[PDB]
Amino acid sequence: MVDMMDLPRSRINAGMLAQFIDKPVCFVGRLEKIHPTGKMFILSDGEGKNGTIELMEPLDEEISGIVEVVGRVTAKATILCTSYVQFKEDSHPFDLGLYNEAVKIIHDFPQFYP
Amino acid sequence: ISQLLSATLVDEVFRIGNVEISQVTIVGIIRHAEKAPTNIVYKIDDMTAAPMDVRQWVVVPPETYVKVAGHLRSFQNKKSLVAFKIMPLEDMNEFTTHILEVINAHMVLSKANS
Amino acid sequence: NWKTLYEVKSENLGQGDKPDYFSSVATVVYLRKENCMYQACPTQDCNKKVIDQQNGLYRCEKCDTEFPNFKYRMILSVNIADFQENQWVTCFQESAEAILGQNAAYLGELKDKNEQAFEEVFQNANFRSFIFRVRVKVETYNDESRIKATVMDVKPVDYREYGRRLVMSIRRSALM
Repeated sequence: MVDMMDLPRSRINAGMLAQFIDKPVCFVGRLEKIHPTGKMFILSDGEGKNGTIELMEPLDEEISGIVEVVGRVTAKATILCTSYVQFKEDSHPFDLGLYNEAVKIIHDFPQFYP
Repeated sequence: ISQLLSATLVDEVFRIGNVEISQVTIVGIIRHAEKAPTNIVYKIDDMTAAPMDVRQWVVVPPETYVKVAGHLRSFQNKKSLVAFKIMPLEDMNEFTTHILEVINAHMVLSKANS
Repeated sequence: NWKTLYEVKSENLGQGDKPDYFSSVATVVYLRKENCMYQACPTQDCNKKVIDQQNGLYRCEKCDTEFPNFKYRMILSVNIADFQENQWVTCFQESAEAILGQNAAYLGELKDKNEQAFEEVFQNANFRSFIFRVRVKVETYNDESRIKATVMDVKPVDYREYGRRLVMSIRRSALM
């Protein structure tokens, strides 16, 4: 076993979850809902699709908006989150459609983006 | 950071692929930092390889995105960066633009050398 | 009109007999810290650098008058670099005050009152990115022909449209 923090974490959207099972991934989305026990939530990407986030301990911090999480793709087409961070949008909005287009670009020609 | 650690060292000037580089800039998230009487070292992570090291001579708190520009160094065959300046992002679209800037830059020169 | 410094230097720009204008985005690398400010005439317009009379009074040759006060002004030479090339350009008060994020008089006071802060201004302004509108023309001096570049406008960057243009160029260019 090796720590996932020191691996090439990929960046993807909700729609690609079916082809990256068990590998580390990086997910960007806007918060949608929180399971009432504070142990699950769901994010959405530019296309509007959704992916679920699972955790290990209850969350004592309220989180909303664009969310940044990293984890391992489980067998249920889900993300087993290890860490999360939330951007700052206090002065500008995040053009999430532009980021989705950029992410679509990376996997089109990975030679220039190893 | 994925392509920096893969750079060759010849006659004091580092090369990547078919292009030379001496001054570079990247964007990532701080992971940890320590204080020294003469300089500071940050572990900048951009989620495509292990946290690189950047050194600045005489502090941004952790988990913050930043943009850096500096020089590439090798010491005991270990890659590192010496940074002229480090600036936290304010608009979060900067790194989304940077992701496309990188693919444009490291793709335009390739055909020129062809 | 979108241009790249490499194409500017390699597509026959500025070599003509007329001042050509172009706009591009690039990062500021170096700022000339000395020989930037020259005392100027209190009148509203004069294409003349005042001359000192060494008695608390100044004279202007173009208008042939004398006043007891002078106005500071800015001429800045700066190097702009991109992912493929670099270029030298010169900035007057309008663009210089934008890039330095200060007015001419305040910087003039600072240089003669606080030199460390004067340097820090250039330091902070260094490595920033702006959208540059520049014009280039050939000037003949002592029988040498060379291109001089002057900055028209300085503004911050449009990240969204910049990314849209980049992605459109990438998709279009590759598929050719």
